[PDB]
Amino acid sequence: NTLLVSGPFKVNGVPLRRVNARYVIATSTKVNVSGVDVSKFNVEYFAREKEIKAERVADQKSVDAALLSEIKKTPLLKQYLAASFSLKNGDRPHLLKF
Amino acid sequence: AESHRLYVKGKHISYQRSKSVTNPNVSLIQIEGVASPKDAKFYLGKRIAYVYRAPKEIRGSKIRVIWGKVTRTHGNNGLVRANFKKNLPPKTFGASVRIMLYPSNI
Amino acid sequence: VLKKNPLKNKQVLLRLNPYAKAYAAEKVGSAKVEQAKVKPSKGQFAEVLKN
Amino acid sequence: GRDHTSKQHVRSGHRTAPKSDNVYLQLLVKLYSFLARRTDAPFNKVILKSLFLSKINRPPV
Amino acid sequence: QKEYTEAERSVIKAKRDAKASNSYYVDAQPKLVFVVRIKGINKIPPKPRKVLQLLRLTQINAGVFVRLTKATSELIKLAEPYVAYGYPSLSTIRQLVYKRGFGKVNKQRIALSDNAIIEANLGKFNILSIEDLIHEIYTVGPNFKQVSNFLWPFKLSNPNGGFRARKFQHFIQGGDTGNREQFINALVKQMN
Amino acid sequence: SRLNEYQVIGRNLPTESVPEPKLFRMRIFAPNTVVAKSRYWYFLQKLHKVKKASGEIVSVNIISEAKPTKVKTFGIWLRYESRSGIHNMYKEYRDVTRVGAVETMYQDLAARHRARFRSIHILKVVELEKTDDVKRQYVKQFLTKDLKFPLPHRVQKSKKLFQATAPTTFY
Amino acid sequence: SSFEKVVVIDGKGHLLGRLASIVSKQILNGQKVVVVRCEELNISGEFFRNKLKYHDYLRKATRYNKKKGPFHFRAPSRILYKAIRGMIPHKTARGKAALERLKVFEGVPPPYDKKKRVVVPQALRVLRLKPGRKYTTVGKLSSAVGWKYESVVEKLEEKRKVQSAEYYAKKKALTKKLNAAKASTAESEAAQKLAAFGY
RNA sequence: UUGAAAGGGAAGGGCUUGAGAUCAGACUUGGUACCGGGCCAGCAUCGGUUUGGAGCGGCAGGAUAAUGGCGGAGGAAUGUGGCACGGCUUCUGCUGUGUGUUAUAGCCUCUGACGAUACUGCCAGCCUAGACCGAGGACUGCGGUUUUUACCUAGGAUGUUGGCAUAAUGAUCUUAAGUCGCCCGUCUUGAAACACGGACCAAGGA
RNA sequence: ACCGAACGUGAAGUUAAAGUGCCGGAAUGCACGCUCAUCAGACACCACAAAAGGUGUUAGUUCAUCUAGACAGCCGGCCGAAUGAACUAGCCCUGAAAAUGGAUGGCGCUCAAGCGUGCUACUUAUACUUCACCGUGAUUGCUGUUUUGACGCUUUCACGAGUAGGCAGGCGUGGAGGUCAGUGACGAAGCCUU
Ligand SMILES: [Mg+2]
Ligand SMILES: [Mg+2]
Ligand SMILES: [Mg+2]
Ligand SMILES: [Mg+2]
Ligand SMILES: [Mg+2]
Ligand SMILES: [Mg+2]
Ligand SMILES: [Mg+2]
Ligand SMILES: [Mg+2]
Ligand SMILES: [Mg+2]
Ligand SMILES: [Mg+2]
Ligand SMILES: [Mg+2]
Ligand SMILES: [Mg+2]
Ligand SMILES: [Mg+2]
Ligand SMILES: [Mg+2]
Ligand SMILES: [Mg+2]
Ligand SMILES: [Mg+2]
Ligand SMILES: [Mg+2]
Ligand SMILES: [Mg+2]
Ligand SMILES: [Mg+2]
Ligand SMILES: [Mg+2]
Ligand SMILES: [Mg+2]
Ligand SMILES: [Mg+2]
Ligand SMILES: [Mg+2]
Ligand SMILES: [Mg+2]
Ligand SMILES: [Mg+2]
Ligand SMILES: [Mg+2]
Ligand SMILES: [Mg+2]
Ligand SMILES: [Mg+2]
Ligand SMILES: [Mg+2]
Ligand SMILES: [Mg+2]
Ligand SMILES: [Mg+2]
Ligand SMILES: [Mg+2]
Repeated sequence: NTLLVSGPFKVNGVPLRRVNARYVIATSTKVNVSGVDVSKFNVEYFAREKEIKAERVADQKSVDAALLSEIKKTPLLKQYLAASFSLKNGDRPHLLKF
Repeated sequence: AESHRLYVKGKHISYQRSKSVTNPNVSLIQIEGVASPKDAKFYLGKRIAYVYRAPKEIRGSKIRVIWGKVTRTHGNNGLVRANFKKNLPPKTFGASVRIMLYPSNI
Repeated sequence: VLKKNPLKNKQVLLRLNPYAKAYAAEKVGSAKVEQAKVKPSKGQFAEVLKN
Repeated sequence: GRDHTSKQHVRSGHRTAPKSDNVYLQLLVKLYSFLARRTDAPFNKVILKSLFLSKINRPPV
Repeated sequence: QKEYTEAERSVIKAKRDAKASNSYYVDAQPKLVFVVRIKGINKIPPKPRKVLQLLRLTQINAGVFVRLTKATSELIKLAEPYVAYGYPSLSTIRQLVYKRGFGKVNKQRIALSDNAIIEANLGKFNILSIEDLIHEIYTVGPNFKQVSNFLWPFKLSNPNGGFRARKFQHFIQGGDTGNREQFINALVKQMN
Repeated sequence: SRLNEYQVIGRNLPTESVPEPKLFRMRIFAPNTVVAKSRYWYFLQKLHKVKKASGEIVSVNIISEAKPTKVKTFGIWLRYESRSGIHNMYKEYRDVTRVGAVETMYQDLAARHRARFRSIHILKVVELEKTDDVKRQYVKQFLTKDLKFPLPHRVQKSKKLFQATAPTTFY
Repeated sequence: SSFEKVVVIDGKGHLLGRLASIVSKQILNGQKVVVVRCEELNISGEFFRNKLKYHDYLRKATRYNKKKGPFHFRAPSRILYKAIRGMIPHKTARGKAALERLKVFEGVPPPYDKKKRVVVPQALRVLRLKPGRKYTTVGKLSSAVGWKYESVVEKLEEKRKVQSAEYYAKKKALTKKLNAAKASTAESEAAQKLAAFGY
C-alpha cells in the first residue's frame, strides 16, 4: 500500500524509496513514465538486511537516466523538482491548487 | 529557502464550555486564514502538534510535543474542535499550535 | 450481541426482506409512469384563481 | 428520566429457598429442583415450592 | 408493494377525475397516527399523566403508533400539550421498524433482527415478516392491536437540527405540540 | 411569517335533512396547510354556526402568483386589535407577489403598531391596476416618470478584521 | 486573518465600545495590539450626553475613603483602556497577561510613527453610524473632564504629520521611477509569460 | 532547625492538563543468527454509532405548478416615434406641454400548441470528507454468492509496518493555570446567615 | 419553590429552557420597520410607575376645501397643487421627589449590542440516542459430561434522585470455643513515613 518514489536522486538527492500515500500531496504536474521500467521493484526489494548496495545504486542510476531524459522535455521541470516546497505567509492550502 | 514551514499556524483558543463549566477533553483551535466551516472542513482529521519547551532534557532534547487531531468544526467562523492525547494545559490559551498537512487527501 | 441496521448493512437487509433484491433489480424506486399529457383544471377549477 | 408505572427493584415476595439450614432438606430441594426443572409434571413444581415453606405454612396433617 | 402503488395511483386518478368533472375529491381521513412524547416526566397533571402511561409514552422522545377512532382521538386530545403527532408515511414506518424496531417478548425488549422472532410471536396472526408487520401497521389491519402492542415503544433521539425556538405550544402557533399531520415525517427524519 | 396563499374550501357535514350543504371558500395566508385549515375554521366560526367537529374540509390548494415577475402595487384592507380597541385600516405595498405584500404588511404592523399575527385580520388584498387607485404617497412616489435615485454612503462589508487602507463610501 | 506579531490600530474614527470588544477578543486570543491616536476615537451621542455620562462616572467614589474608590482616568487612552478592561476578566492571571498584550497611546509616539497603522471596519464610525447621528470625540471629552495635554499632543501631531508628508513625497517619487522602469521592461518575454500566468 | 515550594485584602477543595519528584512495568521463569511475543504509534480494510458535501442522477405530484419564450386577439399610459406649439441649445442622451395606441421603444389582459424550472415527496440510486468505539472469545444461527459439504461484508477487529523496553506509557504527591466550590452540626416552611455549639489535640463518651 | 429537566461510573452524537458584541461557548448573521431621551431602552415569575398631556416622529379613521386655481404670502391677480379639522395608537418626551457611590449582572451599545416581527445557522444539561463497565430486579439454560463450588455457573431484558424511616450485605474493636502441629528476640505489638 506504499508508493515507489524517486527524486530523481541526481536532481534531488532523494533516492528510490517508499512513501505513504497519506503523507504526500499529489500535485497536478505529471511526467511520462511509460518509458521507465519499475518491474523489479517490490516489497522484498526494500527488505531490511552506512553502505548502500551496488544493486541499489545501479537501479537508481538506470531509473534516473530515463527519468531525466523525460524530464528535460518540460522546461523548468528539473528546477521545480530540485527546489523544496514550503508554505509562505498568506498561503492557504484549503484554497491552493496543487 | 528563508521559509521552511510545512504546517498551518494555529492557536489554542479555549476549551469546550458552557457559561460556567468547561470541558478540557475538547479544545477549540483557530486555524490561520480559515473563516468559515467550509474552509475548516479541509482540515478535519489533520494532525495537530503543540510544541513546547521543558526544563529537563529527554534524550538530549528540551522540546516536547502533545499530539492531537482535528475532529469537527465549531460555530460559524471557522474554528475547529481538536482532541489531543493529553488535554492541552489551560495555560496554553492563546498559544500557537501547528496544524499538519497530513493525513493528506490531496 | 450487536444490532446491525438493515438500512446500512445489505446482508441484514436481505436477511429480513428478500424482496429488496427484486426491488433493486426491477428499479421500482425509479419506475416511469406511462400516461397521457392532460390538464383537467382548465375549466371550473380555475375557481381557485378567483371567486 | 422515566415515568414509572410500577415500583422499581421489587423482589418477588416468594421464597426461592428454605430458610432452614438443614442439609437433608437442602438435598430434598436439590432433587425436586431437578425434577421441577426437567419433568414437566406440575406436581414436582408444587412439591419444590412447598419444601420452602415455613413451619406455620406447613401445619401438621 | 403492488397494492401500495395501486392505491397511490388510484387516489391520484380520483383527484384528477373530480377536478375534471367540476367536483371535489375529499380524501379519506387518516386512520393511523404516530405520537411522539416531547415533554419530560416532571409536573404532569394526573389525567394526562395516566393517558401518557396508557399510550406507553413514559419517557421523552418515545413514539407509538395509534389507530384513530373516537376513543383514541379523545385519548390523544388529553395528551396533546405533551406530544407531537401526525400521519406517518410508509417510508417513515419502514425506517422506524428497520432501525429501531423491537418486540415485546416475555416482557423483554428484543431487537427485530430476524423474521423468526416476528413469526414466533405474531405467526398466529399471519404476520411472518418485518414487511408483514410494516404492512399491518401502514394499512391499519385486522390485527393492528396485536402488531402495534408487540412493537416496543420507539426510543427516538433528539432532532438533528433541533426543534422550533419553543417546543411547548401548538404547532399551529409556532410550537411543536399537537397535530402537524405530514410534518411528523420530517420530525421523525430528524429524530430517527 | 414566510407565507403561502391557500384556497380552503369547506362545508357543514351533510345531514339527512340537508344532504348537499353549501360550500364555502376562503383565501388564507398561512405558512403551511395545518395553519391554513386552522385559520379557515377560525373565520368560519366567526361567520357561521359551524365547528371543525361538525364541519368538513373539502379542498386545500396553493394559489400561485399569476405574474410573479411583474411589479405591482397592492392595497390591503385590515382589521387589527390594539391594546385599547379594534381598528380598521387600509395600507399599500409595492411587490411582485401578493404573498410577499402580505408578508411585508405583517412586518409593517409589527413595526408600527406592535400588532402581532394573532391580532390582525386581512379583510382584502387587491392589486391596484390604475395609477389613480394609489392613495398613499410612500408608494405613489415610486410611480413617477423616469425615476432615478443614487444610494449615497455605501458601506462595504469586509471579510477580515483589520484593513490596511482607509474606508470609503463612494457609489 | 493572519497572525501578526503586533497589530497597530490607528484609533481615529473608531467607535469606542466596538473597537474595545474587538481588541479584547484579540488580546485574549494571544494577539499583541497597540492602539494609537486615542484622542481621535469616537463615541456615539452628542458631546453633552457623553459628558453627563462621565460626570455620572465621577459621582461614584468610596464614601468612607475617597482614595479607595474608582479611579477616574481622564486621558483618552485611559478611557479606551477602561472600556477594554471592562470586557476582560482582569482579576485572573490570564486576563492580566492578556492586558499585558495591549498598549494605548495619545498621538503616534515612537516607534509606531514609522510603522503601519491599520483600521478596523467593524468599529469605524463612518461605516457604523447612520449618517445623521451625533458623536463625540474622546479628546474633547477628556479635555472637558480634566485631561491636561490636548494642545501638546496636537503640536506634536502636526510635527509628526509634516515629517510623514516628507516621507510620503519621497516614497511617491521612487514609486514613479520604479513604475517607469517597469514600463520600460514591459512587453519582454518574462513580462508576457507573467501576463499569461496572471502576474 | 534544615531542606523543598508557593504567596497583590485569607487559606483550604473538586475536575483537567503541564512542570518537578516518587513508584511501576515483558524480551516473559521467552523457546532454538533466527522463531515468536509485550507496549506505543502510522497506514489499510471491516463492523457499530454518528456529523457532513456549493455533491451527482432517476422517478412522482401540483392549475399534469404558476411563469418565461413563440403565435393570435383585445387594450391602455408614468404615451415611443411622428405631429403642433415653446425655453435653452451651431435643434449636441436637448427638453417641457398637448395629441393619440406602435411607428424609429415598449407595456398590460385574455388565449393556443409545445418546452422547462421552483417547491414538496420517493429511490431496498450513485460518489465522496471526518470523528468515537472494538464488548465477545473453538463450532453451533439467519441469510447471501454459489464456480462448492465451499466462500462471504452474514450471531461484536483484524492485517501490515515502524519505534521502544537504562525507556515511549501509567499512577500518585507537590505546585501553577482554567473553571467551578459560602461552615460544619442543629432545630426549622426556610441557615453561609447579623440563629445556637464548636480555639486546638489525645483518651473517655450515649 | 420559576423555566428546562430529575441524578449509578464513562465515550461519542443531539437537544431542552436560555442564548450567540466582549466578559462567555455560540453571528458585530440575513431581513422589514420604529426610536435619539440635557433622568433612552433593553426579556416572563421579578424586583414597579398612573391619570392627563406634546405641530417630536410614524402609521391610521372620519369629515371638509380643492385646477369652475385649495391653504400660505404680495397687492381677484400672482407661481401652482395639494390643504384644513376632529379623532385613533406605536416609539420617544413631560408628568417622574430621599437619603454611603452603583448597577438592563458589568463593559459598553444609537440604520444598536434598543423596541416589534420573520428567517438561517450555530452554542450547550447529570435530559434523549448508540456503545462500554458497576449494581438491583426479573429472566434462559445447566446431572448417563455433575465435573472436588447448584447459597454455583450461565442467557436475556429493564431499571438506578432521596431527608425522617425500614431492611439487606459487608468493614472494624475487646474477650471466648475450635482450627491453622499459623507469625515472632534471626525481632511480636505499637508508632512515623510521596
Ligand atoms: Mg435513568
Ligand atoms: Mg449541528
Ligand atoms: Mg429553544
Ligand atoms: Mg496588604
Ligand atoms: Mg497535577
Ligand atoms: Mg506529570
Ligand atoms: Mg465505518
Ligand atoms: Mg404560459
Ligand atoms: Mg475483544
Ligand atoms: Mg464561584
Ligand atoms: Mg438547634
Ligand atoms: Mg430550638
Ligand atoms: Mg422561625
Ligand atoms: Mg446550617
Ligand atoms: Mg442574615
Ligand atoms: Mg442570640
Ligand atoms: Mg436554643
Ligand atoms: Mg462560642
Ligand atoms: Mg476515642
Ligand atoms: Mg409550564
Ligand atoms: Mg465568543
Ligand atoms: Mg397617555
Ligand atoms: Mg402620538
Ligand atoms: Mg419615562
Ligand atoms: Mg444579563
Ligand atoms: Mg430584533
Ligand atoms: Mg453530552
Ligand atoms: Mg437510591
Ligand atoms: Mg438516612
Ligand atoms: Mg470489655
Ligand atoms: Mg515458630
Ligand atoms: Mg515489628
